[PDB]
Amino acid sequence: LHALLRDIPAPDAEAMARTQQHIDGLLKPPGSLGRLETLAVQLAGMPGLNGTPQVGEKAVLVMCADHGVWDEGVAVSPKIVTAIQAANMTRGTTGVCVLAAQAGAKVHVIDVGIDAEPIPGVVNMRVARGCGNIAVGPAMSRLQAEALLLEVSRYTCDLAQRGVTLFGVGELGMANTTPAAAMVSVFTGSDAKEVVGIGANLPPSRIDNKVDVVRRAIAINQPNPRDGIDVLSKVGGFDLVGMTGVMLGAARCGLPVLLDGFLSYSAALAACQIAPAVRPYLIPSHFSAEKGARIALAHLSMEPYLHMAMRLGEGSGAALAMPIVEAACAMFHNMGELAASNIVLP
Amino acid sequence: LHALLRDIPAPDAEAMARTQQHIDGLLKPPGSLGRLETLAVQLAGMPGLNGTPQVGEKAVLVMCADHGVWDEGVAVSPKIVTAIQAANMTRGTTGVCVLAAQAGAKVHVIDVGIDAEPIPGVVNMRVARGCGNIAVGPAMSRLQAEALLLEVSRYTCDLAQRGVTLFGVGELGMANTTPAAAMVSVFTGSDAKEVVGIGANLPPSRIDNKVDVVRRAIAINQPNPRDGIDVLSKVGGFDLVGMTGVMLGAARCGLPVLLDGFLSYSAALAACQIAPAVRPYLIPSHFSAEKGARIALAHLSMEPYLHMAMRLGEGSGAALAMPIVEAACAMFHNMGELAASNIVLP
Ligand SMILES: COc1ccc2c(c1)ncn2[C@H]1O[C@H](COP(=O)(O)O)[C@@H](O)[C@H]1O
Ligand SMILES: COc1ccc2c(c1)ncn2[C@H]1O[C@H](COP(=O)(O)O)[C@@H](O)[C@H]1O
Ligand SMILES: O=C(O)c1cccnc1
Ligand SMILES: O=C(O)c1cccnc1
Repeated sequence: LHALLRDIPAPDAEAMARTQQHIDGLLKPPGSLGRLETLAVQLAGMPGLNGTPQVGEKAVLVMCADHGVWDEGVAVSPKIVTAIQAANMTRGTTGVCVLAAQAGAKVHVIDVGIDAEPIPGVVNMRVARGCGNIAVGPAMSRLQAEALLLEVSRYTCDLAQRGVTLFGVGELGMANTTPAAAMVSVFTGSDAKEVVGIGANLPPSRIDNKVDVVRRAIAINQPNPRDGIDVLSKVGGFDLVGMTGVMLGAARCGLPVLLDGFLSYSAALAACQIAPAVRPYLIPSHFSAEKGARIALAHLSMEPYLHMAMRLGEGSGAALAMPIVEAACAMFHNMGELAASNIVLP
Repeated sequence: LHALLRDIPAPDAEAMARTQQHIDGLLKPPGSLGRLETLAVQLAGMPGLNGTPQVGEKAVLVMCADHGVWDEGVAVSPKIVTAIQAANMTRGTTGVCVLAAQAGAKVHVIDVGIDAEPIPGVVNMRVARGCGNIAVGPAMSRLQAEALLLEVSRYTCDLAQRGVTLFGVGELGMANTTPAAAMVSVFTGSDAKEVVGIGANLPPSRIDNKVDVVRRAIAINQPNPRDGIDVLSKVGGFDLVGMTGVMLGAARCGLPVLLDGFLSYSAALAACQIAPAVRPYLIPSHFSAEKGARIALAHLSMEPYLHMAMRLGEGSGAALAMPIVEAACAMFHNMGELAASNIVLP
């Protein structure tokens, strides 16, 4: 794991310089395609990409797990919805499923700790039947966190071996916006009230209780912000851990990962705390409608491309941004050149 | 034309109510897909869509023309770039071309007034060899504006007959950001300094001159803000007029039109002034990096989906947003339902 972390490659400045020059010579005013140009350059620097912006196969990894903190009354969706919805993922009827199909991406459903019987068709990496209730203690042990990180990381890099060049991260876990808020509060130093949202339609009245729970979780566990694994283990969840592991695996593999929404921002904060080398592999998708989104993104120094007021999770935003990634590649490879037209612009 | 305008259909509230109900029953927390849901409902209300969000064939119409105001030193691209780039459109090497191909859309290049010889392969609707220099007089006659509006409108609705269900608008015309700024200033009541941008890389020094030109154009022509045709004719351009005509045609046809960037916002302001019934058919794409973008969008009451810092034009932003439109349809038609899973959420 420290091995793993040690071996995350730095970006290829050489490939990036060549990319920049090629982009500048395209049939358009220099810098006119804005963030699409920046994106292309970013991809060119990713070692698993072979020195050029390119997209081969695409995968969305959905980490599913239950949370003990559900018992605190912080979520209106019945607990069983996790198990149910996870099954639906196998049937292609969920939001991520439909959006991934539209993007030509494959959905990988991974059970990291659903509190139910194993679901056929779902990848089994179950830590336990739900994590500990963070309001009264830690979500899991450090050991458990590290092992999961490891296992997911490897799974992720292994897909790379099969042609996958672009990942998307997602989750499923009733009550997950609670640990997500806890982590954000911890990593950013923001007060709970500022980062606690309505999640999956929590009634406005019920908010106060969710804020109290987050505060308790923190007071009780005393997670150390300078140790991402400490935070994840104490106030995170299996699903959050799993998402962080996808990020570590893709980066080790020198490949890009598309973030999703709020849950994903929290995992990204952890990943970056754990290994700053991860940052350059991260690509934002959309701007989550969760209250704590702005704060989270500011800390990651990220500005999403899509403003859709989305708050579903599952990796739905990630899937939706995949075409953008492909667009940057198309621009790069298929546009004509100024010189070839005898066009000269300042 | 008044006929044309009179006949723009209102949206189908009946279809929209049915759509809303169907969306609410999908396998997700109600309203969780945010703007994608709103979008779906919008499309369902469009009469040419047959009561449901659907996308058949896609087309991007690119209106090309030259401007006399170029002689005022408001643009650094050589005049000839219009003719050149227009030719390139036929070769599929431009930015819109590449992005449209990615979206599975067809590009229609229309010459409404390029100051050069006719280009083979380009649709010929040429008013004149470039429009009048708005700094010293009007761009064209009212008659000319109205005829073009008419001709483009019809062309647009005719494509509908061929399977096109989604349009995108674009342009090409060195110096076009100048009349675009003039129109915006006029329609929004904003001072020129506030809406004049760098266009296609105008050096910061040269800005002052562009502002002066815009002011002169206005002072001299005295365009009436309450008459969109008056404004277009006086301080617009053939390309701007052509874009407005696509909007009027799609709306008459009861079909959706995707806006592009800055040039397109100016045309949209005119179209809406001319016929408010047009509004509901308009769909924003991205948030142009042109200085006057925010002001323009505020007046249209529109919030774009894509924040890409793009400033190319050509209909590139429009093409880039097409997948989003298709996503809304996919969501609508392919997601499973709560009831079918025995799931009940507040
Ligand atoms: C079909 O029913 C559902 C319900 C919720 C769902 C979902 C489907 N898919 C994602 N979520 C989202 O809601 C949960 C987070 O919000 P909270 O913290 O309020 O529980 C997670 O499951 C997240 O994936
Ligand atoms: C290959 O060279 C070019 C140059 C400009 C181009 C372009 C390609 N495609 C769009 N534009 C954009 O730049 C022009 C508006 O900016 P300004 O008002 O400063 O001239 C229009 O042609 C617009 O389409
Ligand atoms: O932003 C998200 O991904 C999100 C917000 C609320 C509930 N589930 C997911
Ligand atoms: O926003 C646009 O569409 C734009 C901005 C500058 C130059 N051309 C087009």
